[PDB]
Amino acid sequence: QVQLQESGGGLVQAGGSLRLSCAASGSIFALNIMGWYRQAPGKQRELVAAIHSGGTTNYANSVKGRFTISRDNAANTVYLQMNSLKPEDTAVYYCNVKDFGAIIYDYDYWGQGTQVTVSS
Amino acid sequence: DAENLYFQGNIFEMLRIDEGLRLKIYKDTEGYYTIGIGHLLTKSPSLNAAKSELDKAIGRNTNGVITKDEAEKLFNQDVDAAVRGILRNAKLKPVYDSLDAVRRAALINMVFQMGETGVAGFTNSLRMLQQKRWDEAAVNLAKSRWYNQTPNRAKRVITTFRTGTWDAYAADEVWVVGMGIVMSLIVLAIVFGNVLVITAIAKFERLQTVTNYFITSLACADLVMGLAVVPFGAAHILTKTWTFGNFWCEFWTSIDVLCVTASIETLCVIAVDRYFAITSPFKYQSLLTKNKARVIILMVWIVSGLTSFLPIQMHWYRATHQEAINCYAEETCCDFFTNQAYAIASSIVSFYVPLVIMVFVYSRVFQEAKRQLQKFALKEHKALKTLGIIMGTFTLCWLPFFIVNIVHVIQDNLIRKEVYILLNWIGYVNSGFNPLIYCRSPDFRIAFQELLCL
Ligand SMILES: CNC[C@H](O)c1ccc(O)c(O)c1
Ligand code: NA
Ligand code: NA
Repeated sequence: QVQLQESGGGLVQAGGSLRLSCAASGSIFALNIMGWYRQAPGKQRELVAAIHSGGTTNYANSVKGRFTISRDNAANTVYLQMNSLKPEDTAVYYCNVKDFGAIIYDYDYWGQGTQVTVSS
Repeated sequence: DAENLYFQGNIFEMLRIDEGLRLKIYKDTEGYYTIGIGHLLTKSPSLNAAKSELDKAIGRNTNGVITKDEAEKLFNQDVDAAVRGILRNAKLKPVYDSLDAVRRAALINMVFQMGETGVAGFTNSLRMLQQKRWDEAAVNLAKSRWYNQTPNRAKRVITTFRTGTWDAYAADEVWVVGMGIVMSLIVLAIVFGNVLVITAIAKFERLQTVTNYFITSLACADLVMGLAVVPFGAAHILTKTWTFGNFWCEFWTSIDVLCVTASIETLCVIAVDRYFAITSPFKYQSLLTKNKARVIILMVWIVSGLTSFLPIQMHWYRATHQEAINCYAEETCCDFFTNQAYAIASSIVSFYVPLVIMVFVYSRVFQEAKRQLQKFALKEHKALKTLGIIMGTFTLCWLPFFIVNIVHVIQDNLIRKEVYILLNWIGYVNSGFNPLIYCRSPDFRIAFQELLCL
């Protein structure tokens, strides 16, 4: 019963930068994976960039070198730095939390989703 | 008498309940060397003398160990000798005649236990039994040395004298079927649960993960557990014997060891898997592929097979003591006799190593969870309770057995076989417990709901 506040999305010129942000309001297990996914027009839901609670990160092969994910120190807030945007990056970005409180499996928490439009 | 219903009122079953069948020479509560069904060998402290009297009584070189047939023969011989002893005595016979069949069986029980003369010593008690004063005789018999040395059996026999019925011994029969239905429920639960899990992972595509592959392996082990080991074991226990042969006995034993080993080791693999999946998820997803996991499973089943079928079918696990040789020779015997080497090795491979690795791994999880990039929440408590169940169930189920399994070999058993089998089965129910622990994911839930259309 936790919440995810997404903010930052909007219209952006081709090559412009954008900063996404997700704030997790509630109690989440200490071991987790907080990241970003996306849905392109006519494409399936793809992983953008996830960061583990242990600092380590993970990016897609189409955003690696352009996107940089980081997180807050105590408030459990993840910031996604999106530099040099492209018309194929125009998608619907969802914030995501993989909780490991069940140890055997993982509980997923999703955000409302934010729209990002890159002007071709 | 048209009596072919279970439990007919007689001296034989009564004495079987009171004494108990044991093939190897043992010491009673007094200290005398007894064998078979309450058969006194000698009052001599020397075991060699007991072996001499035993060999003289039987008619061969027994080495302190007799067979079932010889035990029953000695039993009937001793019962008949007790009856003849009663009829020959001047104090027992007038009482014996003035007794109904049940109380007669009680008297024959006493004479069977402490001899003719000793029972003839009970002047007052017999004087009261002859005058049909059962309660006074009960109270009076509750003041003897016989009641002070063996209080339980004395209580049962005295109760039998008092009531005149078999109420003191009829409470067992109900226990037999009472545990039978429990065994049935165990088999049903295990088979149903594991078939459900395997079907769920096999049919659905959203449940096609490495962890779920390990779950598939575990569920297979527990499935073969519930389909082969448990039922045949139940049949072996309830029918008091084994009616399939030595080959199928050692084969069933092989399936036992194989399934248990595979199950526990797979649990270990699951523990490690989840450790790497939680601590280092990216490296876990990059390195561990489905093929690598399959190779791991193959390795687990190979190690399990090397500690089960290979030593057993090659008679390496076999013991050397006389009773073991007799049981291996007997077609109706399928008791579990092993040597120190096989017991220790199998206990280490099947249980102790996976136990250690799992403890270390989960401790590493609980430890590393406290050193992340982070308010005394409730999620950590719930997770702690979760792992508490995960490890607690496994421990509570399999630890008592493998400890006893290692103690029952280090020294000649002061540990009852009843306890051995009981703890073994306490280990057996873990196979049914596993699906209720390792399949609580939302996908597993939805799959389980859709499979039976609830
Ligand atoms: C007949 N019961 C055998 C028991 O379940 C058992 C299983 C695995 C072992 O390694 C073992 O030593 C004993
Ligand atoms: Na009959
Ligand atoms: Na046998």
